[PDB]
Amino acid sequence: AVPSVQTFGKKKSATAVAHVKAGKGLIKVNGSPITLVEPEILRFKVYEPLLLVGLDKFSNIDIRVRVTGGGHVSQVYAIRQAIAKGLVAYHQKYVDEQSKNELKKAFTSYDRTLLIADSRRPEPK
Amino acid sequence: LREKAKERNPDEYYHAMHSRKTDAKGLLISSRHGDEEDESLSMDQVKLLK
Amino acid sequence: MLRRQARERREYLYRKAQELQDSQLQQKRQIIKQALAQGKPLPKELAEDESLQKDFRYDQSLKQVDDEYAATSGIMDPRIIVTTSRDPSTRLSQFAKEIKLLFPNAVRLNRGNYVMPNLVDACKKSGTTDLVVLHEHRGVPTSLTISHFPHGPTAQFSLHNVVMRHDIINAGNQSEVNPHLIFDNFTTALGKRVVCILKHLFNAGPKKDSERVITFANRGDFISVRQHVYVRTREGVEIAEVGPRFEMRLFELRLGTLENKDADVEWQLRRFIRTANKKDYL
Amino acid sequence: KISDLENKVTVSAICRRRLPVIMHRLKMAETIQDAVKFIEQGHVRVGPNLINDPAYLVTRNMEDYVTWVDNSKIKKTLLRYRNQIDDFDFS
Amino acid sequence: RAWDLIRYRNFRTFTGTERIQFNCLAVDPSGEVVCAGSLDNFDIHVWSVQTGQLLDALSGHEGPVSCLSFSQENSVLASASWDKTIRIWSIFGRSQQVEPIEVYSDVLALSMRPDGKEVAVSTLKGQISIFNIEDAKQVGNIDCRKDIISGRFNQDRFTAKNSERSKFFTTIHYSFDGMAIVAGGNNNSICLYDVPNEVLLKRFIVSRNMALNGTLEFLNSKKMTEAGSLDLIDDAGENSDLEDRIDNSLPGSQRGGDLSTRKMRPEVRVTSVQFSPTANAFAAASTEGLLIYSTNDTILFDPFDLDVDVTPHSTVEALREKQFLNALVMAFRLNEEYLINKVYEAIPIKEIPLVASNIPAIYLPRILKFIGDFAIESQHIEFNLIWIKALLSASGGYINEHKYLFSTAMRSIQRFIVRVAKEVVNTTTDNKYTYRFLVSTDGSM
Amino acid sequence: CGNFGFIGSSNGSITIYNMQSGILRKKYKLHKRAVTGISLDGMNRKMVSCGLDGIVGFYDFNKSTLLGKLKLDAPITAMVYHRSSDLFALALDDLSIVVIDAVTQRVVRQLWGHSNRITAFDFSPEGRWIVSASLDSTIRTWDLPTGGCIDGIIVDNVATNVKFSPNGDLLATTHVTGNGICIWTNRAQFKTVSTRTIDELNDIDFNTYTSLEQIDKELLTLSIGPRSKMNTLLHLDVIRKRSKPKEAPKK
RNA sequence: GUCGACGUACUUCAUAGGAUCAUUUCUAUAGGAAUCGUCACUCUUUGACUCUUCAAAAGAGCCACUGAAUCCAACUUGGUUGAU
RNA sequence: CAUUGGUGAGCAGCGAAGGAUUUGGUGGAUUACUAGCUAAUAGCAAUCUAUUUCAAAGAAUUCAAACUUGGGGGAAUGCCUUGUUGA
RNA sequence: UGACGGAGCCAGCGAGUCUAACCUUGGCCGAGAGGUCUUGGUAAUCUUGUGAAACUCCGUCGUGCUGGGGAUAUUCAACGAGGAAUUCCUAGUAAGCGCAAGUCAUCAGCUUGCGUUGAUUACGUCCCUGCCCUUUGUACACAC
Repeated sequence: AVPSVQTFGKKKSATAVAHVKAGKGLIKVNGSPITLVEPEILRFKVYEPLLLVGLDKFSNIDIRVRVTGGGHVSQVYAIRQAIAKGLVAYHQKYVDEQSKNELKKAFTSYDRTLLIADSRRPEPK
Repeated sequence: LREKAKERNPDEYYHAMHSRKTDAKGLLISSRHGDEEDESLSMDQVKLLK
Repeated sequence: MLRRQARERREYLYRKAQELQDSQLQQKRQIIKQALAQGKPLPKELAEDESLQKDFRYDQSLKQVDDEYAATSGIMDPRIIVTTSRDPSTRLSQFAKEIKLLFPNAVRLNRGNYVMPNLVDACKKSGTTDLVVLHEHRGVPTSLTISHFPHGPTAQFSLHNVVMRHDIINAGNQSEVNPHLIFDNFTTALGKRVVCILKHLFNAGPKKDSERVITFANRGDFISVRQHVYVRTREGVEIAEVGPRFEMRLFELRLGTLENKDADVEWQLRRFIRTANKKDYL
Repeated sequence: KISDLENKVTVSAICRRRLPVIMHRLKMAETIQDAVKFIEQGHVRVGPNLINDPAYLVTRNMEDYVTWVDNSKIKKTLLRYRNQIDDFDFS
Repeated sequence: RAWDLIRYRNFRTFTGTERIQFNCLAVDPSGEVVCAGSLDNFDIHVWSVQTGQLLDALSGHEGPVSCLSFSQENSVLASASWDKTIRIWSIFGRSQQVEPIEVYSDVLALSMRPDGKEVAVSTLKGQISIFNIEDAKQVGNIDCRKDIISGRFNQDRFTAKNSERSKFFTTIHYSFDGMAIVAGGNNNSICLYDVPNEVLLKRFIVSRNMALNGTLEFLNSKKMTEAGSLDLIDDAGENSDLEDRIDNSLPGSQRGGDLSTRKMRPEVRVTSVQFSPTANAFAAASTEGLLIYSTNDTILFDPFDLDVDVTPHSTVEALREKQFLNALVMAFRLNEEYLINKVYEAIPIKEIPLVASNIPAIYLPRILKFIGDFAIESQHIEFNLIWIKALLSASGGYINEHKYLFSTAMRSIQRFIVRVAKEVVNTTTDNKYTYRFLVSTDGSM
Repeated sequence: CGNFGFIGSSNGSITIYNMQSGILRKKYKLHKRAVTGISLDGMNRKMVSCGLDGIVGFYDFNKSTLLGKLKLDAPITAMVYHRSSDLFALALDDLSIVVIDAVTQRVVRQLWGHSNRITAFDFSPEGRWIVSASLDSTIRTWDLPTGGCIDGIIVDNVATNVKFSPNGDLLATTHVTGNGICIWTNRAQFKTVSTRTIDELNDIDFNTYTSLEQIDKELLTLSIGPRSKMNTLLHLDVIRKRSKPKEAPKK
C-alpha cells in the first residue's frame, strides 16, 4: 500500500538489500541503527551516502538494509552501495527526476562505485 | 536437477508466479494450509467462530 | 555470449545424437551405393523400402581432426593459459614456467583466489583456447589438466618421472621456436583422440629446418614427454636434451570444461575392474 | 543429408521459426497464444529494438537476443517473484 | 572495403575468417589500420590497410560490438557493446592494453571527442554518458528519454507513452568544438545538447508526414472501428491495374529490402547524425532523405557586448571617418552580416595587416568563419586571400594553441583555397606552360 | 527544461518549485518591493529578476550565488527575456524600454517615445524588433539594432497585450474592449521593411549590402556567376561523353 | 602381419481360404436391406453469445454535459417490551 | 521481535449547505475552417415534368489480351496449339 | 607489530540408514560364546551446518636469549629473522588468515577446494642477455 523501493549492493560476497519507503527518517542496518555499523573506522564509508547529499533527503524516508555474506569491509561497501542506489531509485520513482539525476551526479562525482560495482574479473593477459 | 539449474533461462514467465512467492533465502514458500482455504479469516468469521 | 555458447553446445550435442541415431541410413545407403557400383542384388530390407531409394536420388552426392578442434584446426593459432593449483610451492611455479616455455602461444597466470568457474568464464570470453592446470605434491608436480575452451574436452593426466630444467644445471636458454612433433604408437581411437588434444596446442606449420622437437611416445599408457634440439651431422643426427622430461598417464577425459564435472565422460581409468592390467588404452 | 531438402522442408518448419513459437519454446510464454498477445502488447524486443508483429522469423544466431523490454511489467513480476528486483535500473 | 575517391576504384577488400556480417567500422587517423565490429561475433577485427591481412582479432566483449571509434589524437580504440560495457584498447606499441568501463545498460552509438579526451556513449536506458578516457571515470551524463518524441504506430495496441520502441538514441555525434552532441534514433525527434551543462539546446521534429508511421503520438479515434483501424485495411485491390494490385510481401520481414516486401508503413527513424566539419550544420539520415539543418547569420540579431553607442549608424560613421579597426570591431559587436561585409570590403589593401594584427582575440573565430562562408562563393579571390594571409601571419599562433575553437573555421578556409583558388592557379599554370612550349619549340612542316 | 517554476511575490522573494513534484526547491530573497519579472537562461545557468524597486538582479542558478545587481532609474513593471540572444527588455516607469543583456549586465539600448504607461511588449522571434503597446493608444515597433522606432499604429482601443508568434508569422494583440484576440500578420515575412525611423545607405536601411564588383583595379576578381563555369568550359567534351545514353535511341 | 579355396557356424526369404469397402447405379456377386415433399414432443452432441477462473497483460487516450450503482457521513423509521 | 501480510475498532491532522469509488450515454477535438442537391458556365432547395426530344460527334486485324500457377510425376475424357480428312 | 585477561563481530565450500580410538582394574550373570556394569592410564585435525581466524574494543604488565649430575634451605650444546649465490613474481596479483573436503590417477609425513584481508613497484625499452622474423613492397589506389 506504501510507496516502497528495493535495491541491492554488492562487493565480493557480501550482499545488502535495502528497502526504502516513505516515513519519519530512520536508517536501520540489520535491525540496529546505522550508527552501530562496525568496524567503526569505516562508519564514514557507510555515512557518505548521507553526508554527500544532506540529511534533508533522508528526513522524509526510512531505509532498512539486510546484509548477509562477506566480511567487514565487504559488508560496509555493500551497505553504502545499497543506500546510495536506493536513494536514487526512490527519488526517481516517487520524487522528481531532477532530484534523481542531481543525486546521480553527486554520487558519480564522488565515486561511481557507490552506484555500479566492479564485478567480473580477471584479465587473461 | 543441477543441469536444470544450469539451464533455467531467466526470462521465464508463468502466470502462477503472481500467486506463488518466495521467502528471504530464495526458496519456495509453500503454504501449509489449504490452497482451497485462506490462512487468514475475516473479522465476522472470527466473530462467528468465537 | 552465455546464451549463444550454451545453445551452441546444445545444438552440437543434438546433432551428434542425431548422427549416432541415424547412422544406419549412412551404411545402408552405402550398401545400395556399392550395389549400383557392382551390379549385385540388394537385400530384402533395402529392397522393399521405397522411401529410401527416392531419397537416394537426392543423397547420391554425399561423402583426422574431430568435432571440437575441426572448425579452426590450422586456421588459427592456439592461446594457452598455464596456471597452478592454488597457493603453489616454488617448484610448482618453476614447473609452470617450464610448461609455458614448452608450449608456444602460452602465457602463465598467477593463481590465488581465482575460482575455477569465473576463471573459465574469463578465459573463454577473453579468447583463450586451452588451460593447463598443474598440481603438485611437496614440490613434485603430480597432475596436469588440459581444458580446450569452447566447450571442448578436458584431458586429465598424472605426471610420474619428473626431472626439471631448473633442477638440472645452467645449460643455457631454451629455443622457443615452433617445434616439430613426434607421436609414437598412438594406435587406438583413444590414442588419436589424445594426440589431437595434445597437438592442437602447438602452432600449425613449423619450419622444415626448425631445430627443436618434442616427442610424445606411448609406452603402455605412459606417454614419455621429452624435448630435444638437433643438428644434422655428416653421419647421423645429434640429439641434445633440453627442457623437462616426464611421463604422463591419462586417467580421465571428459567432454566439458573444467568447472562442472557434470560433463559426459568419454574415457576414465577403470582401476579396480577384474581385467584392469590386461589391456592398454583400456 | 540432402533428402532434408525435399522431405524436411515444410511450412511448419518455417512456422516454428516464428517469434511466438521461439518464445514458447524458450519458456518465455506459457502458450503460443500468450506469446502472440505479449508481442502484440509490445513486451518483446530482439536485440535493442522492439518487435511488434507475430510473424517475425528468428534465425539461430538471432534467438540469443530475444528478451523482454526493460520497464516491462512481465520482467518486473518475474524479478519480483524471485525478489531479485532492483529498482535502480527500473526493474 | 576501401574506395579511392580519385580513381574511383575499390582497391582493398577485407574479410574475416568466420563468415560474419559487419555492422560498424573505425579507421586509424594515420590510416594504417581499419577496424570493424559485428553484431553476431563479439570480436573486433583489425586489418592493416597497407597490406591486406587480418592483423588481429580483439576479444573481450561478451556481447555484440555495437560501435567502434578511434580517438583522432592519441589513437586509442574505443568499442562499446550490448554487454553494457564500453572498452578502451591501447593497440599501438607493445601495450595490448584493455580498460573496460562498465555502464548501466547496453550501449549503442559510442562517439569520441575531437581531442580524444572523452567518449560519449548512448545507452538503451535513454541516456548519454560521458567518460574521461585516460582516467576511466564518468564525467557526466544527459538524461534524454523524456525529451524524445516517440509516435504511435498504426498497428500497435499500446500508447506512445508506454511504448519502449524508441526512447533512446541509436546515433550520437560530437560537435567539432567538442561542446555539443547531436543525437537521433528510431524516433522522429533529433535532439542536441551542450555537454558542459547537460541541457537540451534544441529538439527537431524530423517528419510531420502522416504517411510515415511513428509520427503522430495520438491517432485519430475516428479511424478506429469495430474491427481494427481503417488504415490497416489494405485497399490494394481497388487499384486500376495489376502491378499494384499485386501483393508480393513475404510475411515477417522487417528491414529487408524492396519496400513492396514489408506490408507495413515505413516508420520514421534517423539512422546516422553527423556535424559538418566546416560550417555549423548537421546532416541526419532519416527515412525521407538526408535532412540538413543549418544556421545562417543573416537573421537572428545576436550581438556580442554592444553598448548604446554601438550602432550601424556609428559603424558607418567610423568607416567614413576611416577608423577601420574600430569599424570592424563595431560590426563584430553588432554581429550583423551585412555590416561585417560592408566594413570588410571597405578596408583598403594598404592596411589589411595592421587591422588583422590589431583584431582582438575574441573576434578571431568570427572573422575566420565569416571569411570562410564569404569566400566560398565571393568573387574577390585576391582580397580574401590577402585577408587570410594577414590573419594567419598576424595571429597564427593563437589558432595553433586554440585548435578546437578554430577547427571548423580553418577547415572552411582551406575549403576555399584548394577548391576555387587552387583550381584557378592550376589553369593559369597550364596556360603559362603551354605558352612556353608553343613559342619556345619548333613547328616547321 | 520544464523542471522548474519560479514565483515572484509582492514582498520581493523568488521561490523556485519543481513542476513535476510540486515542492519548494529554493528561495532567493534579494528584492524588498514587488518582483515583477523573473526569467532564466536557455541553459538554466543564469537567472534574471527585476522588481519595482528598480534593481535587476543577476543570479547564477546552478550555484545559488548572485552574479550582480544593477540599479535602474525607475521602478520596473515588466520583463521579457529573449532567450536565444540573451537580451531582456524592461518597461520602466519613466516610460522607456531598457534593453539590457544578461551576459555582461549592461544597458545596451534605451527606447524613448511612449507618452503613457507601457501596457505590454514582446520581442521578435529573431530578436531583432521589439513591439510595445501603451495607454496612449499606440503600438510601436523598435529596431533594437539601430535603436529607433520603425512603425507606429494609433489604434482606438488601448492594446493591453502584445505577443509575437514563436515563428515570425503573426502578432496577437488584445485590447480593452472586444472579447476576442486581434491578429496581425507581419508583411516583413514576405517583403523587407526599411529600418528608417518614423515620426508624428538605402541598402543599410534595408539591411543588405550588395557586394561591389571589384574592390580595386590591382586586385584579381573572378566572374559574377557560378564557379563551375570554368570547369564546364575546360572539360565539356568528357562531361557530354559521360552524359550520352548507353545505346543509340530508336528514331 | 594380407587376401583366396575347403570346412564350420549364422541370418533372411514361403503364401492360402473367405468376407467387406473402394465406379455420383454396378469392384462382377443375383442367397442381399433400405425409393414416402414435417406436424409435434423428449433426450443427447456441438458452436456461438454474455460474464468469469487458473491469471495475468494492454487499454484510440482528452475535455464537457447527463443518467446510474456501491461505500461512508447525515437524516428518517423499526429496535434490549430484542436489531443482527 | 519483525511483517515493506489480510480483516477490522478507533484518534490526531485535512475539512465552506457533504466525501470516495465505479459505470452507461451523448457532444466537442483527435490534419489547416471556402456551405446542400442535380443531368452543373446554371438551376433547384415547395419539383422536375406536359421541351428531355432531335441533330452532331463517337466502332484499331489490339477481329490481341491470366505480366495473377505451392513442389515432383502424369493427363483416359477434357482444354490449348499445330497439322490433316471430309464438306 | 609483544605478553596476560575479558568483550563485539563478519564468510563461502561440504549432507550415502552414513563418521569412525587403544590399553587396563575389578563385580555379577552364563555350560561356553559372551553379555552387562565398574575402573585408571594413553591418544586426539572431534563428532554434519551453530561457528572461522586475521580483525575491532576495553583493563594489566613492560622490553639486554638458553642446560644438566655438583652445591644452601655459580660455571662447560643450539639459537635473537638466516652469507655467497640462486629462483619466482605484475590486480583481487604477492603476501597474511582460517574453514571444509579427500571424488577410480596422485595425495594424508599431505593434497585439492573455499571464502576473509589485500598491497609496493613496472606497465617503458631493445641499452645488456637471449629467442624469433625479414631482406623484390606486391596486395589495387594515394603517399613513401
